[PDB]
Amino acid sequence: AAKDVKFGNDARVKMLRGVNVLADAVKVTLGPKGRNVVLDKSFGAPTITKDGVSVAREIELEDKFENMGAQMVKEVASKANDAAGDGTTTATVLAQAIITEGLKAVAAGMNPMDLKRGIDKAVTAAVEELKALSVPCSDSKAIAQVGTISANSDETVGKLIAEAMDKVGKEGVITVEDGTGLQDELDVVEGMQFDRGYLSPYFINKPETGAVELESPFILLADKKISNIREMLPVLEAVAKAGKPLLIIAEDVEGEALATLVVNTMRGIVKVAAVKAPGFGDRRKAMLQDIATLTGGTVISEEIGMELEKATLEDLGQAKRVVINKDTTTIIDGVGEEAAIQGRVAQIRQQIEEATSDYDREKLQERVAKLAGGVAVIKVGAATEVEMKEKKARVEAALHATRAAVEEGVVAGGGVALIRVASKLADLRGQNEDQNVGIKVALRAMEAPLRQIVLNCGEEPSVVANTVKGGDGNYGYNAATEEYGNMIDMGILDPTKVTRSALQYAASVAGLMITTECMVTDL
Amino acid sequence: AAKDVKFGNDARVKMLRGVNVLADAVKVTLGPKGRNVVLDKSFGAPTITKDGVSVAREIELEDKFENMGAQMVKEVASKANDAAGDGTTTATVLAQAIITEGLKAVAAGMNPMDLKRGIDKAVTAAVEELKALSVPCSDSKAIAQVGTISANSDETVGKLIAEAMDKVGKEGVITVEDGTGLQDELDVVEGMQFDRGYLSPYFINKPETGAVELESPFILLADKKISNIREMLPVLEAVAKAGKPLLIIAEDVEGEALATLVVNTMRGIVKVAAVKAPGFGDRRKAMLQDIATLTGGTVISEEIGMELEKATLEDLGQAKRVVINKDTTTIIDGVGEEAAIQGRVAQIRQQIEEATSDYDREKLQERVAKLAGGVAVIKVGAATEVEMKEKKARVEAALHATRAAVEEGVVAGGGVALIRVASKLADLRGQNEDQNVGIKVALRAMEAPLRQIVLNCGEEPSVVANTVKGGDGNYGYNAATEEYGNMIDMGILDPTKVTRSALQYAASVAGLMITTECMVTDL
Amino acid sequence: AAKDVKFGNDARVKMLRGVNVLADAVKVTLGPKGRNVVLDKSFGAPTITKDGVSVAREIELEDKFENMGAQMVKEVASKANDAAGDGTTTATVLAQAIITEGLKAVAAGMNPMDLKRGIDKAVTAAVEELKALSVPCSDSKAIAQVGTISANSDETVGKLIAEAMDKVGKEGVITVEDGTGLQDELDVVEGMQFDRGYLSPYFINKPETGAVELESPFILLADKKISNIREMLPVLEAVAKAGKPLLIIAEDVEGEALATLVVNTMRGIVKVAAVKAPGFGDRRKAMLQDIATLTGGTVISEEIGMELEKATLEDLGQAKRVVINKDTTTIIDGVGEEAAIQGRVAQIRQQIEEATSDYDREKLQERVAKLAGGVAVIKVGAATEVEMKEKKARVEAALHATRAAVEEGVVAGGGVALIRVASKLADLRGQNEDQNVGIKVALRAMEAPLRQIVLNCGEEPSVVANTVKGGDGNYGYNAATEEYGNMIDMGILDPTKVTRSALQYAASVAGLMITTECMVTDL
Ligand SMILES: Nc1ncnc2c1ncn2[C@@H]1O[C@H](COP(=O)(O)OP(=O)(O)OP(=O)(O)O)[C@@H](O)[C@H]1O
Ligand SMILES: Nc1ncnc2c1ncn2[C@@H]1O[C@H](COP(=O)(O)OP(=O)(O)OP(=O)(O)O)[C@@H](O)[C@H]1O
Ligand SMILES: Nc1ncnc2c1ncn2[C@@H]1O[C@H](COP(=O)(O)OP(=O)(O)OP(=O)(O)O)[C@@H](O)[C@H]1O
Ligand SMILES: [Mg+2]
Ligand SMILES: [Mg+2]
Ligand SMILES: [Mg+2]
Repeated sequence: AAKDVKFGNDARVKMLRGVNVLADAVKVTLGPKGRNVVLDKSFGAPTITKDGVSVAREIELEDKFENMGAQMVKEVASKANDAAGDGTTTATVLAQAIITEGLKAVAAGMNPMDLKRGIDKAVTAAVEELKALSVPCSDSKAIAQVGTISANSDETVGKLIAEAMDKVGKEGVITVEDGTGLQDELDVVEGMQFDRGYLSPYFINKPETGAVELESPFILLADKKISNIREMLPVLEAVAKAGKPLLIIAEDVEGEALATLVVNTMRGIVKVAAVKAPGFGDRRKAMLQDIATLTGGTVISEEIGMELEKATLEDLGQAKRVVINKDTTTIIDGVGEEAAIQGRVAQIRQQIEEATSDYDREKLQERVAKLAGGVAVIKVGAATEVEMKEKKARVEAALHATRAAVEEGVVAGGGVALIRVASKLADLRGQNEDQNVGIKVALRAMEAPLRQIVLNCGEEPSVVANTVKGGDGNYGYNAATEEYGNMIDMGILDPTKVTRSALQYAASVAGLMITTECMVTDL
Repeated sequence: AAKDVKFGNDARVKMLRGVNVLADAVKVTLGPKGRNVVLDKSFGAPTITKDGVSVAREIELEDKFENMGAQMVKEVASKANDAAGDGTTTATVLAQAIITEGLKAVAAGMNPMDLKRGIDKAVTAAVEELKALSVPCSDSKAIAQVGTISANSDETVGKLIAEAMDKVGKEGVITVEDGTGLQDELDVVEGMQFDRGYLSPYFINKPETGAVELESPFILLADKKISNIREMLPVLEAVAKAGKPLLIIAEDVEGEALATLVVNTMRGIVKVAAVKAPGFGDRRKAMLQDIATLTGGTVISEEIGMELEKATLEDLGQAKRVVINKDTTTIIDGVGEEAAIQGRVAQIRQQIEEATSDYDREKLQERVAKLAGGVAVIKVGAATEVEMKEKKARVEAALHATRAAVEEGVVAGGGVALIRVASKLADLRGQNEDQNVGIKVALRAMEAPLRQIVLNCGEEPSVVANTVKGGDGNYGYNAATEEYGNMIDMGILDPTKVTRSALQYAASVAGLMITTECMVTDL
Repeated sequence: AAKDVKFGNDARVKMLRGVNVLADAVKVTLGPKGRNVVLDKSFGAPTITKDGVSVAREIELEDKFENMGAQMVKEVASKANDAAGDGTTTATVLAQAIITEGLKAVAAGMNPMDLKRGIDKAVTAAVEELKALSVPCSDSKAIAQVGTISANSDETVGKLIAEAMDKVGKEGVITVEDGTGLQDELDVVEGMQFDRGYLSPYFINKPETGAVELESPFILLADKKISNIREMLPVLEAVAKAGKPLLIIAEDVEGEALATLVVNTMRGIVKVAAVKAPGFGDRRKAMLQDIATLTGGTVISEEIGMELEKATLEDLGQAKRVVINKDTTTIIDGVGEEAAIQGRVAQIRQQIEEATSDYDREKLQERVAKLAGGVAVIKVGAATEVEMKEKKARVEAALHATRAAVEEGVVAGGGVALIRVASKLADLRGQNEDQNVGIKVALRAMEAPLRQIVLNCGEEPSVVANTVKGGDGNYGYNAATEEYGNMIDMGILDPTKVTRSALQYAASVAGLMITTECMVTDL
């Protein structure tokens, strides 16, 4: 309907207020100092989680303007959250500080554009500093510590992550499942994971994550694309006798012919999934073969002249479960044959050696690696189901952060990096004063999140911040210790990527918020 | 729609108030001192039951926040209630005490996390103490006493439970049915019970319990899974002539093929149930045979080459009634053949002796035991139908508690164990003061429920509690006696499991409530 | 329903107020001095763009009268915006100034008709002056500057435009696509663009622009019109096996026979597009051949006697993507054959030389040119997706302005031309005093937008305007420099066309607004 539009400060104020409200809840929560949080639901019994984001997610502002402003922060934060895996709160915190200052500057009447530019400039500088500052991720002990941070003093999670990580290998993917029982179980599962997307979000399964899990999926592998129903049909007929959920692997499915018939014609009542076959060219075929062996199913190719129609259910392999995400599709455990799987690996392994070329070797080695590596599953036990879910969520978050952290390497946590960089940043000047102030603002913003932790401590963040700044090198405040020590030595490190990601997003949000002169809402 | 969100104390207060309201009603009811209770219904004539839970169930809070808070307690309590079979109220009572104190601490501004940790720590310690404290369940006389407790001075129920228990055997399952007449009837029913789930909750019958009872069920046993309709169909055709409700036993039914056709295609107007055949492997087959003999029906196997289609109704056995619960499925009474059943038992019995191996013996013995044991049914008479229903419900509750109690063993009732443990607990210290207070709080919480009983007595719980604490060993207050005596000697014992369960859940709830900074509701 | 009607000043005032509100937001935004702008949305997260228009678009007036008045300005402005590519704001600014003065005159009670006439007369004179004033567009360096203006100090955009422009050629069309990644990519794409409309807006694709883009379009070329389904059908059948989206090229499709069947009979679920074949006569055929070669598809003609029905999918070519706009339809990249395409070009090229006649040469040369030129695609990277979209939009706007600007040639920006012309204009007199005032008003209107920029600067526009007027030749104020210098030398030039377009439209609007005695609204 009609929209109410506000311009200038009035628009800004609404945004600011909204931002603060969201930020405030988030800020307190963030930091190990902050207590976890439970979220009430009108819908049903309250949801128990430990995420800054969740608080934000819950929080809605009645005021449209405020709400919208709040929303803006959240969306950006989530984006940072996804990439970083962590630091959702941090970005929010950073954004709020930046925005407020920026708004004040707007109040100043300085031209916000320069400020944004200055902020951006500052951010870039900070990023560079951070990168230099950052150091490679430390060993598993560090990993556990990294895990613990995501843990928020969940020792078990960190341990689990480290343990899972060790067995699987850092590179190897780790999957989390609900625990069978209170005791956690870590079982390596045989199977291969290949990075393939899900063709359509429609395929995407019930769960919020949107990764699709199939129970006892059936795997059909075809090198060939599945053009039309007719070729499909005789597969289907066997499938009808089946009815265990179907997963399909094809080089590609041409959307219209297959999908049009499938969607419109076919109810698709039986669960189906489609993924592109991994790799391309011979390698793709090889990968398919590897998959096929692991599945224990067989692959049909035109070259073979095997017909999909002809192929029965038996040809299709089965998996204990399959999980698919947009980035990647994995099979937790193909039934496979133990001998068969091993034999294939050896054969591939032999091939790897055989090939003179690195390229050939790499492909072969990659192929073997996938099968050999398998996938790792982690079960989280809990005293209660609710706890388990909560624990599981935390575990998952930790895992992603840990994985990201390791690759990125770790930087001192506590926003130490942020504060440290800022000091260097301060010297840098923007082109013009307006830019200069913005740059300063950004610096100020960085400082704030350190303070917030301190505030949670109840120690006066001013002293801490001042002290932190004074210390050269990696100097920081450990909340738990409440003692000054090297962050690295302490072993509490925040991932570089996460820190970087959050800062950039927050800056972006802040800049956007500052710029946005006007807001419009519905009446 | 839009949600109203509250944070901090404000959120807490709403929860607290809600908790109190629910708790208060429950607390008074709990304890033999408390009077039973009737629940009004707008729907229709009031419902008469004797459960603390029911009061809670009825109670809804108009305030969303309060209501939600209330809900949280209830849900946890119910969970405890299910496992313990009893102590629903106790958990609620415990939770309330813990929550209030925890909230106060929150008011204190101590970091609730430590408190929760302390509480958890305290709980763990208490649990250990309780376990040591607990003693094995006493004999039937004790059992009756246990029954009486569930009875809340329902002598008959305890007697019935004991009587039923004796005949059936404690291990043997006892089932309760509405009494034919005022006089209770205890009839042992021939039949076997095997622990199998119901495939789908959809199958789950009308009654609230969700156990499904079939009247004159027909039993089809197939070793083989029922893949598809077609094989099924000729069974069905016979069934059409039939129309007595069908129960199906199959090793498994593959969901999609059978279910998809069945659900979509088949109205399923005739009652149908499916259960997995008990056991696996040969034993499963053997079990099926045992079942088949008991049913008097025949089993069809691929190995036999008998066809389901071929099999007629006659092949299917009939049961007088079948009850299915998720944990287990039982047949109250297969028509069976008296001779046939006996013969099979003997044959199995011979087999048991025959097998050298323990394993073989165990399976065989288990098989015979099921048939031999049969199931026991208890009828509850009542002056009026309404009374009977009420009585029946009480009886059922008592039975579960008794069964749980016996296995667990009995500990002094009256919350004596709780108070006793607490004293020991007090010495234990948490890591930090905040934890310490939480630990103390938990201890305090334990004490409270003893007081509540005393309050019902009208005696000043302080003195009683003090006295109780002072006494070493099992020292407690018997409400009925209003005299001090050994709980064990008194023979009023609360099950260890129930006590433990309630405490843990309550603690969990309390901890959660404390933690939950914020609540959100719809507007 | 019933309408509320206002006449005379009352109607005018509502319009005026509405105009001002819209204008005010726009005016501030306009000019590099003005900050960009973000637009709030009730619908979802706010939209980030940099357009004066967008602000106007957002702005709606609650008052019907005001809103309607506001709408009038916007619609005209947009029209100017489309043609000019730029100067949307300028027109709005101009209109507002004119309207207010005109209204005042209406208040004066002078007969507005004369005023309108005077305004029109003034406009015409101004236009002539502008045209003389205008100079040809300068070289790429200028182009970049032109780009930067559209950029609003987006250096990259200007660079991209210049870079894209250089490679493609100014004449050559440049297309913008979202960047694959943060880094922009400029790839020339092989393909030909021919100016053909889309038969129906229905065809028009999802995007707001209404240009239709097909992914991997299939191209069917027929010289012949597609009369009816039947001939079509065998094409369709092949297509059914297909299902990649179809694009159709035909000399014409007779609407009723094809469309009636197609629309009604055919769901048209598969994407389809139709375009008229470029050119007419032999040239058209030749063009088709060129297209066909580029596509790699084949064309079917009656003369050939090839049947559409007979023709398979293979005959149809494929394009990586096709974009269609009403003015023109382009194929970004036909798969084509590299050799084939080249060969055809050579063949055509030979033909061009071969033909004695200029006419023949021109057609041939044009034909070759299209293939040879190909299309250029620009990718815009962004830190974030949102940014990219915003950047992309800006880029697109810049491109259109640049293209227009170059052809038109550049005139001094800053409204320098407008002010300059006005002085000359002032001498000119209208037929009658009422006309005279209107003429003056128009002159005044022209001056205003210069002032607005100055106002953004915060410099007093009076002095600047006076100074600007005083300077002969191209004299203007550079906001960025805040120094006086030649506009041309500065290199900040606004396109003649855009300036002219905006002025004319604004004048038209203003005249209309003045004339409109009465407004009617719904109640
Ligand atoms: N003992 C500690 N001393 C100093 N800072 C710590 C300590 N443990 C963790 N932190 C810091 O607390 C922050 C991590 O907490 P949290 O994960 O809540 O923040 P976040 O990642 O921004 O929020 P969210 O995880 O909800 O997105 C990091 O800056 C981390 O270094
Ligand atoms: N004569 C008695 N003296 C002392 N305490 C008693 C006596 N009889 C029963 N109790 C105690 O009263 C409590 C049992 O009552 P009740 O079953 O109402 O509590 P509850 O199990 O927590 O509530 P609900 O059964 O509604 O879940 C136990 O702690 C039990 O030991
Ligand atoms: N440094 C400068 N000095 C003087 N005027 C400038 C300078 N850079 C740009 N301008 C002027 O600002 C105006 C262009 O800004 P803008 O594109 O916002 O106006 P617009 O085209 O009317 O609005 P829109 O683009 O929203 O339709 C032109 O008159 C242009 O010459
Ligand atoms: Mg985090
Ligand atoms: Mg009880
Ligand atoms: Mg413009």
